[PDB]
Amino acid sequence: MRLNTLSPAEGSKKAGKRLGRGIGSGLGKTGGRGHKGQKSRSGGGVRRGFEGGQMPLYRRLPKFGFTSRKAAITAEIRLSDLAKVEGGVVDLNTLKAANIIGIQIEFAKVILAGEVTTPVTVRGLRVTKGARAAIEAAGGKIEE
Amino acid sequence: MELVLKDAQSALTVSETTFGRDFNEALVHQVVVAYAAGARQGTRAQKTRAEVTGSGKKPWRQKGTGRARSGSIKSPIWRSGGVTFAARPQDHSQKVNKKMYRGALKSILSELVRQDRLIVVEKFSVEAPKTKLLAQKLKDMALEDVLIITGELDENLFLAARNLHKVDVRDATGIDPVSLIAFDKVVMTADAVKQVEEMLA
Amino acid sequence: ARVKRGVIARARHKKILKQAKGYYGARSRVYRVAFQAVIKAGQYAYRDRRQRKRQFRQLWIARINAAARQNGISYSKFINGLKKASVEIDRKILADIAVFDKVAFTALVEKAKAALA
Amino acid sequence: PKIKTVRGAAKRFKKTGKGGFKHKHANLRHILTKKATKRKRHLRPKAMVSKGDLGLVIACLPYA
RNA sequence: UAGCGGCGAGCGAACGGGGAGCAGCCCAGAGCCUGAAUCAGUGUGUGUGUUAGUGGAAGCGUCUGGAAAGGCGCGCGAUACAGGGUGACAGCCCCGUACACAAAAAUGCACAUGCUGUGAGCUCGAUGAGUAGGGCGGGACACGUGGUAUCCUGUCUGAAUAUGGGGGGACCAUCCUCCAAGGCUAAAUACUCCUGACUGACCGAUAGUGAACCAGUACCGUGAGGGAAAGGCGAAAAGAACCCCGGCGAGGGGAGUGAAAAAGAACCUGAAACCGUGUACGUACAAGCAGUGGGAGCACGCUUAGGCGUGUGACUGCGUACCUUUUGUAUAAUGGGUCAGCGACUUAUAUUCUGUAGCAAGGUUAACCGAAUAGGGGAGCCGAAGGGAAACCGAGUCUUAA
RNA sequence: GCUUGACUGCGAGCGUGACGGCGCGAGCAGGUGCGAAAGCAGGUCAUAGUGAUCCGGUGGUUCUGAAUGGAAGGGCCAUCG
Ligand SMILES: [Mg+2]
Ligand SMILES: [Mg+2]
Ligand SMILES: [Mg+2]
Ligand SMILES: [Mg+2]
Ligand SMILES: [Mg+2]
Ligand SMILES: [Mg+2]
Ligand SMILES: [Mg+2]
Ligand SMILES: [Mg+2]
Ligand SMILES: [Mg+2]
Ligand SMILES: [Mg+2]
Ligand SMILES: [Mg+2]
Ligand SMILES: [Mg+2]
Ligand SMILES: [Mg+2]
Ligand SMILES: [Mg+2]
Ligand SMILES: [Mg+2]
Ligand SMILES: [Mg+2]
Ligand SMILES: [Mg+2]
Ligand SMILES: [Mg+2]
Ligand SMILES: [Mg+2]
Ligand SMILES: [Mg+2]
Ligand SMILES: [Mg+2]
Ligand SMILES: [Mg+2]
Ligand SMILES: [Mg+2]
Ligand SMILES: [Mg+2]
Ligand SMILES: [Mg+2]
Ligand SMILES: [Mg+2]
Ligand SMILES: [Mg+2]
Ligand SMILES: [Mg+2]
Ligand SMILES: [Mg+2]
Ligand SMILES: [Mg+2]
Ligand SMILES: [Mg+2]
Ligand SMILES: [Mg+2]
Repeated sequence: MRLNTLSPAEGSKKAGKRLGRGIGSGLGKTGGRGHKGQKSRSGGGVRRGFEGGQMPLYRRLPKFGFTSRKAAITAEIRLSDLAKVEGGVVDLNTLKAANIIGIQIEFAKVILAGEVTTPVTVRGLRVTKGARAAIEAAGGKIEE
Repeated sequence: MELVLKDAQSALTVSETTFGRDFNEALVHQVVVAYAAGARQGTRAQKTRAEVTGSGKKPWRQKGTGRARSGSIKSPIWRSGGVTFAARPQDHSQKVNKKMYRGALKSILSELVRQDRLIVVEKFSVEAPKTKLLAQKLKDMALEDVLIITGELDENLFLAARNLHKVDVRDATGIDPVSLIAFDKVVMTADAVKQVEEMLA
Repeated sequence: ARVKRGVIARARHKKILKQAKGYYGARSRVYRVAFQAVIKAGQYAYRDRRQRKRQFRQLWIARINAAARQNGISYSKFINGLKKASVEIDRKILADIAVFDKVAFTALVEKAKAALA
Repeated sequence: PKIKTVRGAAKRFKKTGKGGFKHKHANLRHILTKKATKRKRHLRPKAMVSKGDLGLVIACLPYA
């Protein structure tokens, strides 16, 4: 193991393309840009979504819906996250302390995702009917 | 696993995951390369056609003169013109995952004990900060090119090694991947190896 | 990391100019003209490695035709006679025999005339 | 600098589960009196972006 | 992201979180106590800088060579093997370097102290009006007048005044929160004409500053302004005494110096185009991209009877340059007089995919801290759940009375 | 003659388009007309009679509502320029 004996992994350091360096390179004299036109020019090319003048897709379709400001303060909690909490009893504060939900989360819902093994006391959280059964099946307790 | 000391002739137990794992050359190579990149200063620059001192005046009119059309005396085609893609001061430092860095040290340390390039002693010190003493001590151990790693950095040992070219001392926390590879032998005190294990989990 | 091109550029210009030794005028002196002359010379050489095989066979056939008519038979009937006699001597050898050994060539004509008759 | 989303596209395409995009149908803003109820009914539900147009949408919504 | 936006191109927050840094005060007024905190000015002393400096270790022999610092041998110093120079590459020749010291005088910063000015503390009062707000016209807020809060004001108006007023994004009620129309305030931040030290996977004379050189010069322009070219003898000038040709020239030949003068100042190396002298061969009856295949003869090197190599090339088959652009070019379409040097897919940040490496239902930190590539820092970001415009529900959900 | 199927929600499966789209459609649910009944009817023998998006209007709406209750505005459904 010397400084002049270390070698990178096979196929991890592919060489980059070098355009316009002769015929043998396969990329000479045009750099793979074709012959003429807008796309062959330096800085050439059309912007995103441009379709040649036809009404682009994101303009011929209607806008729909609105953004809910309550969805930004609502999170979902998996069953597998109930064991990461400290103390057993879970609420908004204990989930935030465990870095499970964001600091600005005001509403939290436990869903049937993952699996819970220890008795957990859920307090002040909405629980799906599937997760409610799984929590009670592990000796847990749900209180509003 | 046991690391036999050179003088006390007693074994020293160490974690097998730290000193007895396989050598991941691809992993070590990336960390060694990234360490060299971190040493780069990257202080350089050239002048584009915008920074070259000169006038924006058109050297001659567009048509009629019979010469190739020109627009600026600073053009990169011209002598004394700018550089087409003039360099800027850049930062060559790469990111190394914490686990990839620590994973490379374990692969290097485990490789050293496999090459018998790692020597473990109970203690290593000199009385006065005199390079003559340290040079004599290493000759007794048949060592010329060696990296010495101690638990606490002693000033006398540090001063005595400053002028020795093929020798350098290092704290237990100051080890780096390229130093462990660059030197022929690596001498670690029993205190240093203990501190290295805590560093590498 | 600036790279000056002087050393390697002169090396490859000399490599071309060395292959152009003996060409007339600028074709052996200046690189732009010598390079075209060397490429054209390579094209001709590739083409003529195929033409050489045609020109020599054409020469052998002509010599065989001459020597055969000295014995009273044309090249056409002579070749057809040899195939009917199961002789598989090629034209490079027949033309060689026709020049350096007349009596052996006459013996071949007798063999060819027998297979025809 | 970060890529900027085409905000007009963000108000018209929603990313679905398997990476596709849903969108509202056209032809349902005005002039419905002359349109057959069957035609208008089939335009109410959201539709998926066709395979030929996914390249345009993905380019416009890099963070979707 | 939320938003703004011919809802186009584009523009683009805040709340909140993590860090660096952290400092609070005065007037709109009397009184009591009083000159008490504090700051400034101005001295003094102490400390630490800065402006000259001082000391600073340790090697010889032999070989090659013009020259030793190189080779070989045997020593020595090192808190000094940074660096530079010295007749080739020096730890020990020199200058330095590590380290240890040094100021008559001026001066920075601290401290302490004196002087001068400055006023602390307490009680009781007071609480910024053509102002807030409004109409009209503009502007600023990410926010283009929109349902448009908030801020500024050119114009016209115009309150309440703590039993009061402002804000919480039209607006109202409730609640919460703050007190405008008077000021001051260090640090964390931005920058480098300039000074010193140090560093470079920066340049090395067409590069790097325009300028390595007496360069913003020569030169150009009425002027503003524009703006070059141009580095290298040798270790040391030891820069060629003297002689000869020549015009008491230029230039040259000797001599001499030197390791070298084919290093002679038009001076290291000395390429190519281009121009010559000499030799070998060809060439004055022969038609064209000038080569290529075949090939005699001649010259020469051989070996040697090897019958090979090299140069030339009578004669002969075939054969209309290159690039670009084109359906298509010998084209009489474009471009190139030639040579030498330079001259064009980069960089940064995002994003996606592939490869590869680490870890894996987890992965990873950012700023920042840190004798700092370590370690700390998990603020965050992505992923493990989706459906719906949304409330919401959730391995389902939406659609619908179903 | 009698009538309002020129129905509401859907829709197996196809046709035709680069796409935006356009077209055909048995059957299912709800409710209805004609017929004694089997049945037929989601406009007209078929193929032309048309205009994306934005912006805005009108009606509805067990959606949203920037401290909270409302509202404004927005969304969704129907429809207009
Ligand atoms: Mg093209
Ligand atoms: Mg072109
Ligand atoms: Mg074209
Ligand atoms: Mg967090
Ligand atoms: Mg330049
Ligand atoms: Mg780190
Ligand atoms: Mg053939
Ligand atoms: Mg509508
Ligand atoms: Mg001295
Ligand atoms: Mg000394
Ligand atoms: Mg409000
Ligand atoms: Mg409070
Ligand atoms: Mg220059
Ligand atoms: Mg040069
Ligand atoms: Mg200039
Ligand atoms: Mg210049
Ligand atoms: Mg003279
Ligand atoms: Mg010279
Ligand atoms: Mg003749
Ligand atoms: Mg011909
Ligand atoms: Mg043309
Ligand atoms: Mg073509
Ligand atoms: Mg044409
Ligand atoms: Mg042709
Ligand atoms: Mg031409
Ligand atoms: Mg011509
Ligand atoms: Mg022309
Ligand atoms: Mg021309
Ligand atoms: Mg029915
Ligand atoms: Mg009936
Ligand atoms: Mg009809
Ligand atoms: Mg509200």
